[PDB]
Amino acid sequence: DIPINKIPIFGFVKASYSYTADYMWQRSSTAFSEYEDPNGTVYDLGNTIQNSNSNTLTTTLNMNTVLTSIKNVQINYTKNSGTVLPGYTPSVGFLGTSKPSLGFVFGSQDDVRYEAAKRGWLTTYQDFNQSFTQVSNKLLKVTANIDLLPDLKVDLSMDRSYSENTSEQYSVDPSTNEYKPLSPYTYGMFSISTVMIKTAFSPSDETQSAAFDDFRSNRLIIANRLAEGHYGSGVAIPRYGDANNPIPAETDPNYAVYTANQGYPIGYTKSNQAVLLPAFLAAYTGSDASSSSTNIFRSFPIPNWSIKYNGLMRYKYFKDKFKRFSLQHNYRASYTINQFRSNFDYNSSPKVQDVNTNFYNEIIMSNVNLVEQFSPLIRMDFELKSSLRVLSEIKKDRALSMSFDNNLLTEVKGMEYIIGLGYRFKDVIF
Amino acid sequence: NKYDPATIGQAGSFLNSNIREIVTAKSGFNNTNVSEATDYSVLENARK
Amino acid sequence: DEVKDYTAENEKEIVDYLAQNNLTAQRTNSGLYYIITKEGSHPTLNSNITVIYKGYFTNGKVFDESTEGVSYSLRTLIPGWKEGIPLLKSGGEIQLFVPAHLGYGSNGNKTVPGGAVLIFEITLVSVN
Repeated sequence: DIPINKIPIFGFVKASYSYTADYMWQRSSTAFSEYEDPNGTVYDLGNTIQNSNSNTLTTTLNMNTVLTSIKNVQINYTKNSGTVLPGYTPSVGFLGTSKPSLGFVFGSQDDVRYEAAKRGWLTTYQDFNQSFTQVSNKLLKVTANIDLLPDLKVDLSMDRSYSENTSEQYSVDPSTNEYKPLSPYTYGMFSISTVMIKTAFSPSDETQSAAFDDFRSNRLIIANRLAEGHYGSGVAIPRYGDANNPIPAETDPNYAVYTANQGYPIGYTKSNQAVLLPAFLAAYTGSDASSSSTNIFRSFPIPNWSIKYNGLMRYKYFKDKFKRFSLQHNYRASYTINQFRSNFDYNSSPKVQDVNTNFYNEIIMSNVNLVEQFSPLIRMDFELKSSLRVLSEIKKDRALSMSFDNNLLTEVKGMEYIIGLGYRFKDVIF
Repeated sequence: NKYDPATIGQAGSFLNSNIREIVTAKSGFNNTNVSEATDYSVLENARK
Repeated sequence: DEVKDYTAENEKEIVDYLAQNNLTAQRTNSGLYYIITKEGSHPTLNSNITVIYKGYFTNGKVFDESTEGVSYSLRTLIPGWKEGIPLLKSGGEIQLFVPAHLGYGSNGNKTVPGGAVLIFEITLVSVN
């Protein structure tokens, strides 16, 4: 429970920490522990050891007891982790073990591969097909309450999710007992609360969309920034129409690609994921592409807000036929990558351009999702003194999905107008 | 083999750049006896 | 943006390496230095090549290697190779001293830092 309230300066914090650790050792079948290769050599392919972590932190952080409007700041932080190490040869004792490390048995997640290989208790088989695996999960759920005005309730929310799985095969060098990773790769998911209300009310139909036009124009700005990062301004940035990179003959395989993006830098065409992911994010968050982030991931979640305003009851509405009047406005936007993964094409080889002449990207994804929801955009709930209750609300949602498989933007737009009337005629005689 | 998409139409590939187009898919083969449902099949809006 | 100029530093490092080790290298207008140890009996921009290259830093540490022949399209490679490979024929051997702007750039990648000078020892075994 972290008794930080003992110090009479932090008597408002209500922190709470939870740590869970799991360890498991599993004996392999003798088909593995006594594997006999066709040459007759007997190999011990080892056992499998496993790890887990469930870090949790909850804080209420009562801001009470010009910024005094903040009342509560609830923070939730969950972090899960796990490790699978195959080919682990040593056994366990009656009461347990600490052989890899004492920390691993209690879910340290600190590396043990190289130490385990050095100590000589990883399998000596040189064609081991089992993979060393690590998983990680982070979930952040900051929540706040603002009281700017006496009858104005504001709720703020920040979310951020990040998962990551690593996988590699391995061997141990017969001399020096050194752990050798083989073809490591990564995949994961990312989510974060964002704000893109700046384009929420721009007209967007089959004939016009200012945000999409900005998306189109942002590509060259982002490509120029990326090229300046790659070609570090010491040389003229090579372009697809310049003297050194001429438009080929019409029979050449790359004539159409060179024609399509004539003034773009060589490794950053209009179709590069590295170009049009930040162009897309800049265009639909309303940011300037000259300074917006060219990163795939976002560190700081942008707060989303829920506003409730029962403040019109005090202007003149006491006896102005209104017996109730409230306004409500909620906003919620998220940026999501359902699946990103490492790219085996992003390696140390001299081959740096793909079939489309784009530079290889270290992290690749098929889709990115921008989802925005006004639930409600505005809700007007008022009852007249004549018992005429009205519950009107407007809902609005956008679901931009950018596919890097076909470089198409799929946009799902929705609007909902709801009006609920309630009245009671009194003493009607049949 | 010579159907390597990375070497389409280089020097001794069995495929030309026509292989990339649905309309000219048959002409995208350099080898002779190729049939539309034996050696290859085409889809236009294939779903992943 | 934090763009970085490495052209002068890379040039000075290349000439220093060419001074410490007794080698005379021809220089192109793009800043690439090459030595032709042997030639054969010319790959174009659209040509498949097979190479037994070897790549290392100025300190001699190897970052990429191919002891056996590896086939490349030569239009997908780093610019230094794009200007150095067509300088010889099948069986030829060349040594490249690629600067960063012709290599992996001011950012580099994993295992190659940004603003790094690359040395390549390339044997062109075929121009198929």
